[PDB]
Amino acid sequence: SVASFVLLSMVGTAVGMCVCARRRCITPYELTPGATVPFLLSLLCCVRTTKA
Amino acid sequence: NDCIFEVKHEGKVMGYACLVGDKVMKPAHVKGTIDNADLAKLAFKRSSKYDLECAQIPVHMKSDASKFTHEKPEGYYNWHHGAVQYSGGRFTIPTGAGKPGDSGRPIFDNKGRVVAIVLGGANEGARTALSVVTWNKDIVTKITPEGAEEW
Amino acid sequence: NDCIFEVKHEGKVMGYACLVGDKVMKPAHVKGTIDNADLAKLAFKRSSKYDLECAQIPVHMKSDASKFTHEKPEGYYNWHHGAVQYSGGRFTIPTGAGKPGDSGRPIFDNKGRVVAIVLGGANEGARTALSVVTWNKDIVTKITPEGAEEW
Repeated sequence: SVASFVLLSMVGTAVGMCVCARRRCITPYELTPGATVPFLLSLLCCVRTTKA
Repeated sequence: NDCIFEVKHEGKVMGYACLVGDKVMKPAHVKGTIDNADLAKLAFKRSSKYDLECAQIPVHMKSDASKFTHEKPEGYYNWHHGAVQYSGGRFTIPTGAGKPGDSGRPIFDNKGRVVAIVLGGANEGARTALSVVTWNKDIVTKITPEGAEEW
Repeated sequence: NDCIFEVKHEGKVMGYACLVGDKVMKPAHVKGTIDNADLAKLAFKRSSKYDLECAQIPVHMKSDASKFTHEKPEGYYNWHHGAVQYSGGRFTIPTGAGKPGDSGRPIFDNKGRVVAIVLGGANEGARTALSVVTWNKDIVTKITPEGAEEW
């Protein structure tokens, strides 16, 4: 059961790096004007993929 | 309103907070009440390393918008307390033209386009350099003379 | 104070020592101490085979510091003993306007922004040419023809 807990912690760290990467995806382009993902949402597809 | 927009909170004027296109900034050291109290019901995004909290302008300020640029000239620029000598990657004002409480004031150019936003200052005596955040063609960069303080 | 920032010890002037932008210079080819002792407490970095000296500036006087441009158009420039004829990639002057002990006269053009710092002289007669430090694409260089009489 604690091996189940440790793997649950491991995928919790996986969603942890996912959400830290998402906030760090927006840290270049929070609303920093120019308002453009030159290729980042097309390739990376981080979050809110409906911006031009 | 030449290009004039504000921020004030609980009996202390927190300087300015403006609109750049689709973006309403808030400098992250400013806390509290928006000058336009319909804007406080929108979710902000924190960038403590870049020192902002950004928000998406809705449609009802589309006629209320303002213009900016990405290019950078060299020289002198007007703002509300006076002039800024921007030389060598450094914005410099006369000493005392700023104060703590001048936070979130924009800088508009010799055309009217928003070129940077203030965050604080750093005194060099006869003038005072300016710690700011600008954009430089598809990114923001926090341009900061060291020893800065919250203005 | 045109651009007068000097190095002195015990009664003798050992040339100049200026704060240019980010830098306090000291000509390490000539011995001595500081002119004004408020910066005597600060650190210094010596060069061995190029013989300059550096210091990182405190901000409280940086408004008085000069500005640089690290490129070279031809013509005539300004310095402490008047004009200086810069042509052919080379700095020239008549004989006598610089004496041994004039180490560090800051060169600037017809609007006054710094381009070179003088070290020594040379001559085969009347036309003294000035061995200096130079910059190129914001990298330092040290330019000196052979047979230069050292200041």
